[PDB]
Amino acid sequence: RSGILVFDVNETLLDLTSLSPLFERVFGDAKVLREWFPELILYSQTLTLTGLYRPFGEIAAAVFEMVAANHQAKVTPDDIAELKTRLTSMPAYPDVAPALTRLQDAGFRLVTLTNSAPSPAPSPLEKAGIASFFEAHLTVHSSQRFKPHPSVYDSTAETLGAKPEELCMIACNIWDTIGAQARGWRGGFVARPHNTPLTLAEVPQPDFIGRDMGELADQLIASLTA
Amino acid sequence: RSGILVFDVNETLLDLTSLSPLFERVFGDAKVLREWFPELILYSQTLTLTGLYRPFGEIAAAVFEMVAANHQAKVTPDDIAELKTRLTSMPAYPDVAPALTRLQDAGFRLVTLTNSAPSPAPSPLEKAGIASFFEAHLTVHSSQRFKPHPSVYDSTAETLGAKPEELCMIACNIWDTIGAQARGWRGGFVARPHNTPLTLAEVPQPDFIGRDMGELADQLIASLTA
Repeated sequence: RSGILVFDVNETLLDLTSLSPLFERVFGDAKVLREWFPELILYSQTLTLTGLYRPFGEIAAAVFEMVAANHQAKVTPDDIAELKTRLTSMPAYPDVAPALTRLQDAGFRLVTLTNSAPSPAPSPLEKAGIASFFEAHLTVHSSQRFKPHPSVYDSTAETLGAKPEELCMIACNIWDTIGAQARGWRGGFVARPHNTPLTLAEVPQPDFIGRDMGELADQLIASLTA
Repeated sequence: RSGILVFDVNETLLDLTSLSPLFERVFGDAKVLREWFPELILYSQTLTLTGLYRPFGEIAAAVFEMVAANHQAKVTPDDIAELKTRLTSMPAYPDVAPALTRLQDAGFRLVTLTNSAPSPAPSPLEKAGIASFFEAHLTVHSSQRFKPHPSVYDSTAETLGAKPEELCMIACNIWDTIGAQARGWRGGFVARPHNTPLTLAEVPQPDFIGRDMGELADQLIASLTA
């Protein structure tokens, strides 16, 4: 009815800071999370630019091992298993289910789009208890390229039988919203902890912005009556 | 005469840790450098994937402001000017000039290729006293795309009048070497402190790998007669 809302999963719906204890233990410093995460995103975009594809979790593991090496911190097979456990089981932010309920009440169709590879059941969203809010769960698999590559958004729009104008990408990552907006979608930014929007000339700013998912849901619903 | 070696400049030749005091002052923690830098690279590649371009130093200032906001750290115009000054005046590692001397004396042609926009003279390489080793100094600015986009390497080979088989990309980041190797060039990785190589199944390994510039030069020179 009101449009289609496409949500980034990792960091946006599900809380990345749940990984902090792994970094605290391995590195003696939970802040190394903020080093490792942009390196993972960087390498995913690098493979994409160079015409290579490996599943996101494989890149996550390799980047963890590299960051460990960069800090000279010891890493075991058990640590890599733990990384997998945590990365695939990040809990939902507690503002999410409430916000999605109201967006659903307002007639918005809700979809997920993730860099993560299609997962066997139960998925991260199923574990977090929020999967059934969404009519589709899409990933970069069919594109074999990572965000913000144009093929990801175009294939998503194609799969959903939707025009770019009907779509809004929702994320706490400005790189994800820019990717979608470059393809003529709208963008909605949600400002999670340690995530503020990048501001740079010539770079489209989000259409909607909220300090949390509740606030974002508010202005998305409000935009219907304006 | 023995091949052309193309060097990444930032981090590889010139020492990024010279920026630590600015991070120590603004964030109360010099280690925030290791968060800001991959964010900068991430965003450079995100712009490239979405068909946008701003000079590297401008992206650097925007990411500094974003990372500062993510830490609730105050930023002033002085801080931003100091970032530009330091980013354009990093000193050469002590192992660089001896290695370039050995490489040049062994017959290699030497070139640089950087994400950084061209400046008036003196360039950072000129300031650091090592520009004279190189026969050409190239940047991504004319491509309006950042590494590792194929346009950057391809245009570089074109400008030099060289075939991929004649070229070797030398960097302390696997993303740069991957970029060049995808275009048929050779790759040489030189470790720096806190820069070790990513290893990922499928992804081609560098042709040469050194723990420092001297060891990398050992391998490059050894390859001439093996």
